[PDB]
Amino acid sequence: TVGAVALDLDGNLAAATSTGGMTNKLPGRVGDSPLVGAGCYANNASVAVSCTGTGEVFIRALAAYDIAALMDYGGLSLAEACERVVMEKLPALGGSGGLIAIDHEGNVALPFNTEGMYRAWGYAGDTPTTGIYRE
Amino acid sequence: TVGAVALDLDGNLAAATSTGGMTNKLPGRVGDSPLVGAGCYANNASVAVSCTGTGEVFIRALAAYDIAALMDYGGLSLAEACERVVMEKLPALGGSGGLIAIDHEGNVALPFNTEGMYRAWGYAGDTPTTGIYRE
Amino acid sequence: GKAVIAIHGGAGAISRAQMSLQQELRYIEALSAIVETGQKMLEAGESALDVVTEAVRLLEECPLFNAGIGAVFTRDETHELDACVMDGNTLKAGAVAGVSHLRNPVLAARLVMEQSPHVMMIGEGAENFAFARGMERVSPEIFSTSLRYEQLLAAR
Amino acid sequence: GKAVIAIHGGAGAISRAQMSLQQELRYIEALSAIVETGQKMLEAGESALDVVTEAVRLLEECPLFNAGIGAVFTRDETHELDACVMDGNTLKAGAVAGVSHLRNPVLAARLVMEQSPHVMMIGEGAENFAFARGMERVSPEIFSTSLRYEQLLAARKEGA
Ligand SMILES: N[C@@H](CC(=O)O)C(=O)O
Ligand SMILES: N[C@@H](CC(=O)O)C(=O)O
Ligand SMILES: N[C@@H](CC(=O)O)C(=O)O
Ligand SMILES: N[C@@H](CC(=O)O)C(=O)O
Ligand SMILES: N[C@@H](CC(=O)O)C(=O)O
Ligand SMILES: [Ca+2]
Ligand SMILES: [Ca+2]
Ligand SMILES: [Ca+2]
Ligand SMILES: [Ca+2]
Ligand SMILES: [Ca+2]
Ligand SMILES: [Cl-]
Ligand code: NA
Ligand code: NA
Repeated sequence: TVGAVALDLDGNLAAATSTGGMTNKLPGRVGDSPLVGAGCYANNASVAVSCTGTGEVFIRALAAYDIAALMDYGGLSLAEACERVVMEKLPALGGSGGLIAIDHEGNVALPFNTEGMYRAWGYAGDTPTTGIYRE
Repeated sequence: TVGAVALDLDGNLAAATSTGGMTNKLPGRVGDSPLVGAGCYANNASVAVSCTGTGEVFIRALAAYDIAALMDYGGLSLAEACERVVMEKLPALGGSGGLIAIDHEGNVALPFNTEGMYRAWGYAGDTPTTGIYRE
Repeated sequence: GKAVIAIHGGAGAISRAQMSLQQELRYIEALSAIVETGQKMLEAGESALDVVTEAVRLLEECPLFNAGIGAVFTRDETHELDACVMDGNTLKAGAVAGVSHLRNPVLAARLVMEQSPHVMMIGEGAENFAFARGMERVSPEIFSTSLRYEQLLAAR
Repeated sequence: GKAVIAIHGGAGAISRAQMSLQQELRYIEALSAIVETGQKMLEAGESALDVVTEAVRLLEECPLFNAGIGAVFTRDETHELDACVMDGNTLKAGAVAGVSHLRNPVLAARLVMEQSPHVMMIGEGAENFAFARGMERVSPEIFSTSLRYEQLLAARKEGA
């Protein structure tokens, strides 16, 4: 699974996600990636999110929308919402993986609970940061 | 589209939704009905919900989970959350329809913003109520 | 316990000037019979999960409602059915979409929840999965009604 | 806030002890080239929607990542792809699932969003919709890689 989130110069947010799914899945299986609110979500009033990991758990937890709802209704920062979803709730439900997220204020988060997550981010006009492992 | 929500004697909530979709749809089109958090959701901590109406809008608004999150995070009652979603948020996006919902305390709500919604409800051991038009 | 059930058979398909009292009575009769069945099941100590499954299965079976028998038609005069079921106790869920050869999509969705490692299955893969679990294969002909066919023509 | 992009190419058991620097640098180089493309688009005033679409298109094209070319295999040794795109401005979204004959699922998802009254399309229905709006019909074999075939086989072996 791959994905991207962005905030543009006009203040708009967007998210995209694409995948082949999970190795050895039954033909006909659909994971979180194409489902709005599970693997992908964007709303100018809150956040843009794209997820990766154990897709069945991300559907059942509505992970991408849950980031938005924790901010919108739970009063959480992006960093707090990301920690709650990825480091606490998802593992407790037996899911692993991560996500990327950008909020309307231009904050960025790339939480994951796995050994690694291929990832990169960068502000327009600045040098990017890339990573694979934790820290 | 059809649906059911229930609270059992053990205190457990469940929901289910089934449909043929929308008349004259493009082959391959999927609406909200089979999507967790859009047309169908259940969580013992909050609510069981089943939706019907203009499916695309219920996906974009994650209508069923939004009821849940407004209650669980925002602290709203079932009636308050139903009003916000069905009477305010869905119409603002071009959406029309309704939903049925039972919360963990056994409150039931059958909001709709359309001319009618085929519906029925009843407490175990009591007489059921049915409806078609507003009332 | 404070057990309760609600059902629906769709919003937005309704208009008082285009309907008859006899049609309205038939809908009221169907809703009343199905909700009663659900109440009695709850009273007898059946799970919420089994109750919503059975209520939706009955709504599928009833040709008055756009699910299972009595489904609407696509642009190509075919039927493509979707369903979902969810358990609040475990957050387990199962769903199918784009199925044309399964009589009761909600039963297939329950099979996905309970007898696969997945949450959602679509199309021929969902059908093959179901067939392998003992579910029967039907012709999509069985869903077709004149009510919905005439509605397809009206949408044109 | 300042314009910004983030991308990912997947989470999982990426094992440092099993990786070499040369292997890691292939991933780092791919990620950096794609994120810089996005940053430059942002700076030039492209829309967030076009930026996330292009980033995901490039990640699809890159055989290192499980999307598009480089997709994992099903139980049946086939490929079935999914994608989603969402515009935060209008809250419009588009998505495809279970598609095997479209090179870039994210581009088909954009088509569902912009050129249909729908949000999600699946299977042959999705393919046929996309074909009529300019996407060419590919063979699913184009997605196949040795890397992912080996992973299917190793996963089968653990299953036994
Ligand atoms: N979340 C993806 C798989 C992944 O990100 O590795 C899916 O379930 O299809
Ligand atoms: N979201 C609410 C409460 C909070 O963030 O703590 C606010 O910003 O006012
Ligand atoms: N919503 C962010 C910022 C804010 O409330 O001002 C937070 O709760 O931390
Ligand atoms: N919400 C259903 C249609 C309906 O409920 O009438 C769908 O979009 O498939
Ligand atoms: N537009 C590109 C890719 C595609 O159609 O899938 C081509 O025609 O080669
Ligand atoms: Ca401007
Ligand atoms: Ca706060
Ligand atoms: Ca806040
Ligand atoms: Ca712009
Ligand atoms: Ca070509
Ligand atoms: Cl009469
Ligand atoms: Na029916
Ligand atoms: Na790729």
